[PDB]
Amino acid sequence: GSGRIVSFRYNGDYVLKDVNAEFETGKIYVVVGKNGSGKTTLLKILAGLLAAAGEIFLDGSPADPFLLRKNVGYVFQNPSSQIIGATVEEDVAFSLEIMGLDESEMRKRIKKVLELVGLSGLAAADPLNLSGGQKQRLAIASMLARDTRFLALDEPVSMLDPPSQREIFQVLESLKNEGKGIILVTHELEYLDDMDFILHISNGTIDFCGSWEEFVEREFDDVEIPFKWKLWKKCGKINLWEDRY
Amino acid sequence: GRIEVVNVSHIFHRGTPLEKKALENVSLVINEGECLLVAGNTGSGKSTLLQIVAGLIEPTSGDVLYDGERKKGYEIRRNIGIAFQYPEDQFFAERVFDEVAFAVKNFYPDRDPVPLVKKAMEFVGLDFDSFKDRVPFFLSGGEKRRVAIASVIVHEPDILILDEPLVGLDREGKTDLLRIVEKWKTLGKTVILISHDIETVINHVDRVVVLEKGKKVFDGTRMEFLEKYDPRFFTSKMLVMRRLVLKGEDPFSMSDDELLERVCN
Ligand SMILES: Nc1ncnc2c1ncn2[C@@H]1O[C@H](COP(=O)(O)OP(=O)(O)O)[C@@H](O)[C@H]1O
Ligand SMILES: Nc1ncnc2c1ncn2[C@@H]1O[C@H](COP(=O)(O)OP(=O)(O)O)[C@@H](O)[C@H]1O
Repeated sequence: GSGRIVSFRYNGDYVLKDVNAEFETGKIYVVVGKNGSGKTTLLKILAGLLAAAGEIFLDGSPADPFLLRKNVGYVFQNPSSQIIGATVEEDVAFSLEIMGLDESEMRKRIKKVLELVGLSGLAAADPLNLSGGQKQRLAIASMLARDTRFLALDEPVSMLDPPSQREIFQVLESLKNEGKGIILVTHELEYLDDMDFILHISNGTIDFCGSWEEFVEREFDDVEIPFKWKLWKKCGKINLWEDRY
Repeated sequence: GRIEVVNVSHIFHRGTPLEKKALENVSLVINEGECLLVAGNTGSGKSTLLQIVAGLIEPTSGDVLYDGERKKGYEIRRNIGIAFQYPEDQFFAERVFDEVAFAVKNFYPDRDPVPLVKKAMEFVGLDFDSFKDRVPFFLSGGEKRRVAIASVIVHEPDILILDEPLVGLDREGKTDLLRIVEKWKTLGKTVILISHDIETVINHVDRVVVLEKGKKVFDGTRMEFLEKYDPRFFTSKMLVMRRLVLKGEDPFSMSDDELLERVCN
């Protein structure tokens, strides 16, 4: 289905003030901004893991953190602090037990979701003995299985090899084509070829939301402009990851 | 000082059904003062290879020559510092000081470790009074990476190995950490880097070795790498460096902006 979606302080100062943003299903949003600018905080608010002061809508209707957790999937920056299970398939199956229950479908579903992240064959493995990058694939899998309309990914593939990074991004690119809203912060923008909007966070607020073209023309100095985009500006959209073969 | 790897292979759990061939008959040479990049996908055997060179693993086959001759674990480990890709595999202490001072209290147990730790921490850009008492568990990833490095250069080894030290860092934090690398090799010491971030790391190395499914599928200089290696999955910046190389230019030690004016003209 379709979907559409402020200030915050932890405990001392306000980190986000006057935040105006809008996200729809079927688009990919990338959030940039320097360190401690609020990217992680902003994504948790969207997820409903932080309670913020202000006005948040979900399809027009006001949205409480709760209602967000209902419709927004999350992947932490640190995937360890996210999973609890005896086996890999146990951490996944966790997210679908409200989903009807229904089992013959779970085992068919979990099957699908492990394949996407590349953990097929490790269903019975013990998460406490997985590598860092493997935990990341698992965190993404338990999030994908909830079947939310929005996915919030705070650096989801930081510890994967480049080919796996592309494979995940490409999964995200096909979820978007199927009516998912993707909000994503990443340093691996090189391996992401399809995306709709870039949001820049500065001074505790969003001072930009536009295309990558508009972003390049912008010339922000607090963030890096991906080399790939300048190349695109000078040489054209060549050497896309789909066309490497 | 000088490292030679000669046809080493490595098996985990021989015979048993969970038998894993990590390495297969790999050999290479690392000269003294050399700066080497070890690349290759996940599971290619990068971490294992450098663990064997550091003397943490006894290779199932082959040998490693240190300035010409074999050695045992203890001798190797005094002169080879290795920072693991996951720094929590290194940590065991509740203070940064104790984490760093360890290799000194293990190798040179009469030396006052205080001014040693103080300058190793200074070498990596960690204020001594600000950090000596901090709990490693609650440091930022960049701070954890610094402590991991200081704790392995503290006993003044001649070789430094960094297994994927830039993962989860900013363009800032990466730059500042390579700054630490340049320092190291200004002391004329050899340093090995395991990394997937080639386009950023390559400006700081001499040779590039590539692993794949346990086998070495490339060994050569960085110039050779760009011009000879399969460019099918080079990043956009690597493709520009490669272009420039094939036109007989020197893309290294040149800005991203400067790279771009010399292409697509
Ligand atoms: N648990 C917390 N308690 C107090 N302050 C926090 C907490 N998490 C983050 N902050 C503060 O919020 C600011 C932005 O946080 P964050 O969103 O993590 O930054 P980034 O967008 O760079 O990841 C930082 O200045 C930090 O000091
Ligand atoms: N203690 C172990 N027991 C079984 N298999 C192992 C062990 N250590 C490493 N391996 C295997 O060796 C292969 C190479 O891993 P590693 O040396 O970490 O290379 P890389 O760091 O490049 O992935 C991997 O496929 C891994 O499964």
